[PDB]
Amino acid sequence: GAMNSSNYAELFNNDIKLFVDDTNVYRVTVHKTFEGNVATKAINGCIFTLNPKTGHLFLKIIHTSVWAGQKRLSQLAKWKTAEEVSALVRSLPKEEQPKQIIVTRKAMLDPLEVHMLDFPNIAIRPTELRLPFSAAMSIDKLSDVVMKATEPQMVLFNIYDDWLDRISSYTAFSRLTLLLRALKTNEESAKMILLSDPTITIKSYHLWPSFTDEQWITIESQMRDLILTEYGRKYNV
Amino acid sequence: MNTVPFTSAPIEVTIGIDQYSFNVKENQPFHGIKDIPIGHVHVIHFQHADNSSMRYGYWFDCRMGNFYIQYDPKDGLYKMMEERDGAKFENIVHNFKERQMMVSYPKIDEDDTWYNLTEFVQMDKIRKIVRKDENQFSYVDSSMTTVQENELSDPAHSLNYTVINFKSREAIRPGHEMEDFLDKSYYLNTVMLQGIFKNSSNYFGELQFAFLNAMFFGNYGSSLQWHAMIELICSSATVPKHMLDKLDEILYYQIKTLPEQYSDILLNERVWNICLYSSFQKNSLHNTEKIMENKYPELL
Ligand SMILES: CC[C@@H](CN)c1ccccc1
Repeated sequence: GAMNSSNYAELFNNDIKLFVDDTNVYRVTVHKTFEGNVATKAINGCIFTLNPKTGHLFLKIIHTSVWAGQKRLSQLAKWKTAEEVSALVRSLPKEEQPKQIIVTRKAMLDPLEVHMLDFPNIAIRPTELRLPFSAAMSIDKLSDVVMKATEPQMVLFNIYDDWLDRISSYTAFSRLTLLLRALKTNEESAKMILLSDPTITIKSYHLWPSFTDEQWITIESQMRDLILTEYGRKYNV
Repeated sequence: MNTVPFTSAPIEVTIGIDQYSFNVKENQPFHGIKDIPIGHVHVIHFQHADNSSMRYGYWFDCRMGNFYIQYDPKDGLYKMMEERDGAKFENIVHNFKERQMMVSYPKIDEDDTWYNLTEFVQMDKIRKIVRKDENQFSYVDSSMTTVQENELSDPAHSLNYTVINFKSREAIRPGHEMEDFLDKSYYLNTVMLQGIFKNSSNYFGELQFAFLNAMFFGNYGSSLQWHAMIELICSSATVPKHMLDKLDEILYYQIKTLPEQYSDILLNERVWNICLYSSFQKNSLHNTEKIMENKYPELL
């Protein structure tokens, strides 16, 4: 069934699972035409497919050419997502295939279930968690590879960098969702927090800065302050 | 005009024949039903006064044999049987016609309801859905489960309707996932019509039989089957014009006949709203839409 706060440690057990977020697959800019009508222009997108235990991120870049000449793109995007996740699973050795796939949006259930009929033993599940994976395009290195793609492309990342050398998966996921939630709530402020100190840099092979354990505690506090601040600004509290 | 004699009526029971019904009191001198129209299947069904649990009954065609009902005090039900001795059966049916101990099938001449509900229903196909080859008639009751229900338990007592499952490899061609799920024409026309049923008459016959078992016995798996077969057509963008027109007639008479008071339990809100208002065929079922909107505007 559905994933929520009651069964949260399930994410970090030894059953391979993947989150799939489709919120950045079909992306557009809306603009006025010369005649004063409105039109959309697609930009490159991405499927966010994440193993929450290991940090492995399968970023399938969705190039705007896939929409050419297609209708009902928001519907098609869910089916294209499901097609690409099914292809990913089929590409993996049997012992690496997930036992469960958790979709962040319930509209993905039927598309994905239909594409995964060949895998009756892979459970397709919704979640009641509101996860901030739409903010993945606020991670500079992810946004860059997506926008620079000239063709469909799969890129593999570890979204935890090397954190698992020092902290558990549960703690790594909590840090990741805190960072992404902050970036979703106020991207400018969040990125300022992450970079305000030039002596801490992002390794070439990393996505986030090389904070010490003590610096992470400070950073994490500043992100909670940011989220509380914006919550007050928003609701006037 | 054929007859189904009854040896007696030892327990109080409501007896149905097709869409008609009448009450028989315990040990009342009742000896059966005469003037049954030749040319149609028929269903004779029972609800005991002392336990409305288990409605049960028998589908039969009087062209295939001479049938009678006899109460079995051990198994506690009215059983259909076949008399092989034609002389003896005709002799017995005459005695009773003479003593006027039979009710008459009460068909108004104007009235095509039963034909309209059984147009495509054939006894030979009933006997493949309800497997008991030693009898020419078929027993159904409220509790019997379908083969598809058993997959999700005694197979001898199951309803072997054709399994329809929209999220199945049978329904979905590899590489046409979105197309086949959103437009079920290939599942309807190639898999089901050409492949399994062979023609639309057999498809409609199973649809009509499923409805009638839903209505007369409150058989839940039958109701599921009826709606699935409707939904498969309504969810197909390419359906022969003659099938859509016939489906509209079939459903019209089903909705017309359905007891107003049973609509809450025999009609699936999701399927009907989808079929009449969202589906490819939302504008192709004019008669059905009109009767539904005038009889059951709540459900919609
Ligand atoms: C003609 C078959 C006998 C029972 N074998 C019977 C007796 C009375 C009424 C109906 C049928």
